[PDB]
Amino acid sequence: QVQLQESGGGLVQPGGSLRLSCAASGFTFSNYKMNWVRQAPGKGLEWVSDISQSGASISYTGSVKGRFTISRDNAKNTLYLQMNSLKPEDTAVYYCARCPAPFTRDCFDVTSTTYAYRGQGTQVTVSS
Amino acid sequence: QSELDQLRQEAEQLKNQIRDARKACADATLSQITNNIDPVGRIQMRTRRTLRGHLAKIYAMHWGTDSRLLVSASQDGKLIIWDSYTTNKVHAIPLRSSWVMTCAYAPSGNYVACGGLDNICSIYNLKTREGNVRVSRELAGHTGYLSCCRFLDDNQIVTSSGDTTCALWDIETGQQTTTFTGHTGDVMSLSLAPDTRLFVSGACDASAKLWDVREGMCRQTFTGHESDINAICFFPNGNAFATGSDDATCRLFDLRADQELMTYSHDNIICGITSVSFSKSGRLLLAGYDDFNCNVWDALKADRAGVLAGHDNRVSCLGVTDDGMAVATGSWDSFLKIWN
Amino acid sequence: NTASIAQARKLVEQLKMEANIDRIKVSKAAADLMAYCEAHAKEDPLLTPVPASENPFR
Amino acid sequence: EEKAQREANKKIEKQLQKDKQVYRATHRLLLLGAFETKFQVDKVNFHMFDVGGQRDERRKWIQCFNDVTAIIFVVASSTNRLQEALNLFKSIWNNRWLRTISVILFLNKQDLLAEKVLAGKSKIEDYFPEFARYTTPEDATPEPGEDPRVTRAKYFIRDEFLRISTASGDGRHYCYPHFTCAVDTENIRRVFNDCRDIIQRMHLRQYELL
Amino acid sequence: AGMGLLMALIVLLIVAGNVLVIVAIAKTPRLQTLTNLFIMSLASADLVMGLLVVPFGATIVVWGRWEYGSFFCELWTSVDVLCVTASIETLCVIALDRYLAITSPFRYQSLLTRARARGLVCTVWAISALVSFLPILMHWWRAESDEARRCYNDPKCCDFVTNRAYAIASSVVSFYVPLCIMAFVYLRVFREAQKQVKKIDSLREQKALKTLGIIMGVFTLCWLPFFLANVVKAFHRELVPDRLFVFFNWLGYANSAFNPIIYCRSPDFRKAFQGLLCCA
Ligand SMILES: COC(=O)N[C@H](C(=O)N[C@@H](Cc1ccccc1)[C@@H](O)CN(Cc1ccc(-c2ccccn2)cc1)NC(=O)[C@@H](NC(=O)OC)C(C)(C)C)C(C)(C)C
Ligand SMILES: CNC[C@H](O)c1ccc(O)c(O)c1
Repeated sequence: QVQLQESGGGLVQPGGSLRLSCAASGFTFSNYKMNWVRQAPGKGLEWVSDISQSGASISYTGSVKGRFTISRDNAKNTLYLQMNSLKPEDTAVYYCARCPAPFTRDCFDVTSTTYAYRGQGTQVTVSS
Repeated sequence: QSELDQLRQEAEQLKNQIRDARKACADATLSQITNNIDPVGRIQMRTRRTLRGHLAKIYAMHWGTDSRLLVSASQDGKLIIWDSYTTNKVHAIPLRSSWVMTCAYAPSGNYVACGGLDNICSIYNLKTREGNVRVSRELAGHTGYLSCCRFLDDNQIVTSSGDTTCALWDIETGQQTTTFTGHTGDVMSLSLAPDTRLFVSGACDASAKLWDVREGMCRQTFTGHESDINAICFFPNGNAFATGSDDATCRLFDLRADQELMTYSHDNIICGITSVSFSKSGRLLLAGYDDFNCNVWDALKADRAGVLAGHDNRVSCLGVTDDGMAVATGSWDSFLKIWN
Repeated sequence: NTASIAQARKLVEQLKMEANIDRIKVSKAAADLMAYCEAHAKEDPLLTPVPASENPFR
Repeated sequence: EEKAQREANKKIEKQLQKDKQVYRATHRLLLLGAFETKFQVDKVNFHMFDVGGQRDERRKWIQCFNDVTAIIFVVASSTNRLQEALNLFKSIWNNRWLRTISVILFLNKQDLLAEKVLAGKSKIEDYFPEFARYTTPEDATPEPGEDPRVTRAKYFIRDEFLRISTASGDGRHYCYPHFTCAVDTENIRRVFNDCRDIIQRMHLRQYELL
Repeated sequence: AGMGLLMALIVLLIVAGNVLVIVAIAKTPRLQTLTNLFIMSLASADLVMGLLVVPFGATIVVWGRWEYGSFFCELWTSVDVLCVTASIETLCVIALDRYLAITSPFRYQSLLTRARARGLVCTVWAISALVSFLPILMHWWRAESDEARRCYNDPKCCDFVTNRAYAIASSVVSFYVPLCIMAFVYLRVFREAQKQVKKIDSLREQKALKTLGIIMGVFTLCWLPFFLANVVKAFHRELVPDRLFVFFNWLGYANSAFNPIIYCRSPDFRKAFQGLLCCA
């Protein structure tokens, strides 16, 4: 399969730090651009950030730039993206998702479910 | 809630059970079983005839039963039916919708099919008229683009759509008899087993499902591909099938072991796969790539049976005649090439 | 949430149906595949170059 | 016999000749962002198609759209639906089979945006960074309009779209942004002027001239 | 064998490149486009040049005199003028096609078709034949000078000495009108390409000074000296030496080989050229 199990999350007070780790299995990690997609309650899926195969081409959603950072460990087949100075507006179900085609600079990932190359995600709540 | 939680836990337990059951049935490997056989070596195939006359890129093709006539579908809005032996036109069908992603030739040689980014399967009859082409029936029950369609005998047609569901259609009644639900991504290619009883279907969820036409419920699911499956073809015996994918790989899946038997890939290939098809004896697996060519793979040794050059644009469709005399490939260069 | 749990239940039933299936040894399936390929190898007009007389495309 | 087959093939090719003429005459266009629409402007065929009848899965039916003259991308200038348009435009520009297609970008709902930006309802600066460090360009035509604050945000969205356009697509890509939301019937004219330049730039490159 | 190598080389390059262009377009259907049909006309004209006039002109130069007969001399001269004017007018037609494709894209797509391209090449060849074949067998070119009289009656004299009327009319209708047409259309195309400097990014700007100059540079540097001499000769014969007149004629023959090297630089051509030059 293409299972992508995500970890981390939970309840963290605003202004703290929290880390997500998503494990990859069934595909070559080095051949795929990976990106995180979040979904606040009620609201739809919003792209958070993406990272290229080599970890060079890195971009972020404007609302999260300067607070979150994304890094991948190709040897360990895991993708990490960090919380810094969380806000109550970032409570969502963060997902780790994979670009559909290998060795491609373009992705069509964010979809209202029905996207196989994405995990079940971890719920993150910032309420204190 | 926690209900979905333990349901997902049960699903994971069942997946682990399926995985360890598959592992327990892996006493040998195709590589060492085939190893003693004589290598096929280099096979040279040359363009016998180039079929020119289409306007836009050709997206799909299908041979007839008699290995004489093939139908070509292009995004220009045409369904030109060719005669391979004498490279002429038999019929030229103008499509109501300009975009067609699939075409089928009826085994009886009386009907033809098309469909695409219109969610309707148009059936054109080539016999009953005094000489003309008319839409006999239009099948509109799909919520997504049609990607592949195949006639069963003369009246039942199975269609794969982007609506994540396949369907069995009764042409005479114009009604969707049975639906095939259980996929996750858009279904691209379906292949009918010989002596039609059950068919496969590979979708964008990197999984190929084997469906029973009568029962309507998928029997086995084969999840071994890294990326979307763009093509799939049945091995002539009927107990195996090969699946193309965008992962630059073709994998042969057996029906009776629910496992991938051999991986057909090379480090010098990055592009995906567009169409795959077996030869008459199943020795050669022909695969059209996005590396502008159509590599020929030996189906048992997992070796390059021969590099097959050709079109200046990407190949999308690739088919072999029932008698296996020739192999016809169609590309985005609006050209069909016949090789032997 | 109801749609998600219903879909998960359907997936669980499908996986349970796929769990109880008779499986043949992979070696036996490989032997059958290679046996069919060898038996029908003579009739395949692509393994061996067809004589020009029998080939209709030349 | 063979005579009848030859005659039928000749007739089919004769029809295909006129079909080639009509197909080359007609220019196809994609409407993405918001099924068929044929319109006549200065006596040249044009064909618009909106494919909103399919699912959100877009990566594998858009592979079928590569012979069109341009992809007309309409966005709402007002979830963050803006970056969703940005990410979609990135996919169009960088796709292998869409690499030779220009985009006629339309920034629709400007009036809805203009009515929105007259007070701190949803500050773009707090929603998109590098806004407080961005000013209206000197080579701009603001024209008589609203408070010069809106045209700063008006040009910021266009600038951000263009940075994607100029980052790749050496010669097969060109973006044609426009500021239009109100029904005034010159929008289709703006497409004609855009499609003229697309084919003109295509021929200039094809003759190794540009 | 001084001229036996310097002139044998140009004819070989004339034939080697030109037939390689003709076989390339016909073999692969990708190059069988609308504009390349005119390229077929240019290549065919340069090929008949390099097979009928250039080899015989080489002999007429090295041996010092014609050695094939008066009828053969007249036919060779007719083929010379036919090929030259056909090549020049085909260059003019190509320039006009580029102009119509650039300054009127939709009209070009919906106007010029395969039937009209065939009509255009047929018309250009008919016009070249009428300008070349007709007023030669009718002896309109024969001058009434004492020096001209000796050459006509001699069977080993194949020197093109002509009256002023022909030396002016053929020169203008063969080179000057096509030259002016090509210059104007290419200047308009250059101005349109420069207008397409609106590319917003804030030899790209000089690219139009390489492609368009090279089309005019090859044409001007080689054929203008010949028809300048053919014009200065009609007014007064003694200024231009006979050696220079032959010298400039061979520059015009060079475009038969310089034309495949200029108009066949497209990547589609090179892909077909590499596969045609394999010779497995
Ligand atoms: C299938 O074969 C080809 O297309 N042959 C090509 C070819 O040989 N083209 C020539 C055309 C030519 C050569 C000599 C005289 C006239 C025309 C090019 O060699 C011309 N040019 C050399 C050249 C330079 C100046 C001039 C010149 C200048 C003033 C007046 C007249 N000519 C003529 C030739 N070359 C260049 O420097 C570049 N192209 C170019 O100049 O055209 C945009 C290249 C590099 C892309 C080939 C290449 C092998 C180079 C790809
Ligand atoms: C002797 N060679 C003839 C020369 O090539 C030539 C070409 C065109 C003309 O109009 C002409 O008067 C002479």
